[PDB]
This record gives sequence, C-alpha cells and structure tokens, in this order.
Amino acid sequence: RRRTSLPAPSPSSSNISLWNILRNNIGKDLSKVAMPVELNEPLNTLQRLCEELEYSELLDKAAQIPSPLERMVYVAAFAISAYASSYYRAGSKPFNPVLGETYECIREDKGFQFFSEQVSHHPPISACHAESRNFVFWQDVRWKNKFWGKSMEIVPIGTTHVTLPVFGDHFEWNKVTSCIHNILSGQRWIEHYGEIVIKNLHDDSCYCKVNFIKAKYWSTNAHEIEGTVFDRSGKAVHRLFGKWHESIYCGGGSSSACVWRANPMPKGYEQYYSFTQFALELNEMDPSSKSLLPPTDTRFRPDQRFLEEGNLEEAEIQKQRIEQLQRERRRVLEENHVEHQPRFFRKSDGSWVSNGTYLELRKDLGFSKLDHPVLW
Ligand SMILES: CCCCCCCC(=O)OC[C@H](COP(=O)(O)O[C@H]1[C@H](O)[C@@H](O)[C@H](OP(=O)(O)O)[C@@H](O)[C@H]1O)OC(=O)CCCCCCC
Repeated sequence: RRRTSLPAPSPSSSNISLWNILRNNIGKDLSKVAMPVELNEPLNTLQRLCEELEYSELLDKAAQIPSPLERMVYVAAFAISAYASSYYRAGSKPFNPVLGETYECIREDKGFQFFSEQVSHHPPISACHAESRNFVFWQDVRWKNKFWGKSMEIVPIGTTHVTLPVFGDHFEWNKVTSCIHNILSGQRWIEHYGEIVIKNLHDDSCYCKVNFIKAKYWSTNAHEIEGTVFDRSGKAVHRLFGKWHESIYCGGGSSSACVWRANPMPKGYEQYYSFTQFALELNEMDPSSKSLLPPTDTRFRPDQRFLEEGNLEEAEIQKQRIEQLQRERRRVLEENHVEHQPRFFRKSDGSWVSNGTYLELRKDLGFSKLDHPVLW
C-alpha cells in the first residue's frame, strides 16, 4: 500500500563540508549557519514532529485504562518512544522548514489526523497538532543547538502535551538534552541525557520522572533509562527500566513486564537514510490526496523532493532559490512594519496552539477556494 522504498538511494556520505562549517562556528548559533543540501535527509522538522507518533498505539491503549497510574506508565513509554527512531539516524540533519510551510499526515491507519506549520524562521520554530478519537497530541518546539570542538549539542525547548478522550487527562512533559558524538568523526552516535518530568495537570494522583543516563559508548549503561511513577505522597509505585532504543519494561521488583519495543527496521534500511518504515511514508504523495493538500505542504517543496530523487544539483538550486524568496518576502513584510501571522496556529501564552481551522477548511476540497503564500 504505502511505499517501502525511495526512487534513489542515499549517498555514501557527503559530510566533507561539515568539517569546516562546524570548526568555524564553535559556540555559534547553528540555525544561522547555512549548510549544503547534501547534508539533509528527505524529512524536515515538521515531519520529524510527526514521527513522534510512530508508537501512537500506546496512547490508544491508555485511552481505555481506568487506573491513572497505568495510564501514566503507558504515556511515559510513549514519551520515551519518541527517541527510538533517532538511534539509527545517529547524526542526521532535517530540512529547515520555510516560514509558513505546512505539513500534514492523514493516517486512517492509526486513526489520527496530524498537521503542522513552521510558525517562525528567525528563530526557527515548528508547531504541530494531531487529533484522534483516542487522544489529542500537540506541541511547540524550538532549538538552541551548538557545536563545541568535537561534539554537537541539541537543546530542545517547548513542552509536549497529550489529552485522552474519556478520562479528562492532560499530560505535559519536557524535552531532554541530546548530544551527537564524533560528528566530524569516529563512530558517530547520538546520546540522550537528562530528566523528563511528566505531570497530569488534571489528575493529582501521580507524577512520573524518567532519567536518561549518560555514559561511555562501550558501557552496559549506555541508552539506559531509570524512571519512577510516584503517588502524591512522593513514594515510588512502579519502576521503569530498559534502553530507549530497544525495549522498555515496567515493574522492577516482585514482577516485570515489557511495555514497549522498537519496531524492526526495514531490511536494508541503511541504503535509505536509515529511515524507519514510518519515516519512509511521511514524504510520499498519493494521487487522490494530492488534490486535498494545500500548496504550502512539504510534499510539494521542490528541493526536498529532488533530494529524495537523488538529484543533488537541482536540489541545491531549488534550495538557494527558496532562501532568496523567503528573504525577499520577510523583506516586504517588514518594510510595512507588519509582524507575520501564521495561518493555523495562534499564540497562546508563549506556545503556538491550533486555532481550529486546518481540518475544518480541508473539508470537501475547501483549500481550493482560498489561496496561500507561495513559498516556491
Ligand atoms: C539536528 C536537530 C534538528 C535541529 C535543526 C532545526 C533548526 C535548523 O534547521 O537550523 C538549520 C541549520 C543549518 O541551516 P539550513 O538547513 O542550511 O537552513 C538555512 C539556514 O537557516 C539559513 O540561515 C537561512 O537563511 P536566512 O536566515 O537568511 O533566512 C535559510 O532560510 C535556511 O534554508 O542546521 C543545524 O541546526 C545543524 C544540525 C546538524 C545536524 C547533525 C549533522 C550530522
């Protein structure tokens, strides 16, 4: 049904430019350092946000569990699951979405409706919302990435929210710190360290803490997680252990059970940017839905598509042209002293949340009646 391959394979490696680019900007803000298209992968930060739903069935399961603590356990696993994918794409760069660029994924498969918009470019900020009968997932993310002499630090900012449709739950949790070791080189690998605190704003009963342990590459502790579900009193009720890229278990003492396991990677995934089966389907465009998409949707972005098709020269041409276009548009917008307003997200306190207009206007080819910004 869905594609399980790409028109052209990913290149051996073309990270020669990365050496000088990163050594010349130690300590500087990388979102301001333009980089060749050859370093990118066919997905952008909006689609990367969509991948956090690969294991969305965890929420489907928590949607019918009446105990709040078990619901907490499964949602914690879901929060950790958002990291599995990064293990194989150890060092990989997503496309930087254009201001106003949008991305959608209608999956009748997992019963969810996902959409997102790049609400800001200076600094880059991605916002997303996914709706389902069994949950509502939404978040706002921005970065503070920097390259120090031999390693890259990815610092995400913005919390993630999930709501369940029959219990009234509102889960809110923070992103953790990531490090890419040996980017310039050796064995390039990604590490995730820090503490995730998951709170249920609606249910006082419990809270959860998941620690992502940092260690030496060859250690039996690398990729480990130590989590606990605490009652209001502050007493440990359920332990969580395992490795964020293989399996997650609950229990710890008397008993134990595996609550989550990474999906097997496609046979020969190494030849396709080490994408997961899920990631392979995000940029595919299906003849019927093409008419329902808005022209700002990423599958339309020409440089990214040429990249999938293995056309490096024409991909680079399109990228620089899109950059010049974006600059001239922010130019015209600021010569009139008018701030930019995104189309599907309004700014509540500091976050970017859905303004309830995407799906509604998508109804019955409704996008065809209006007209959108031309980003390419
Ligand atoms: C990895 C986690 C994802 C975090 C990334 C999220 C933020 C992000 O896309 O910033 C991009 C940087 C490199 O910009 P790049 O792709 O050339 O995007 C261009 C630049 O932002 C450029 O300054 C801008 O010009 P303008 O300002 O004139 O408008 C253009 O509009 C953009 O096209 O890349 C990086 O952040 C470096 C990450 C390298 C990944 C690891 C490699 C192995």
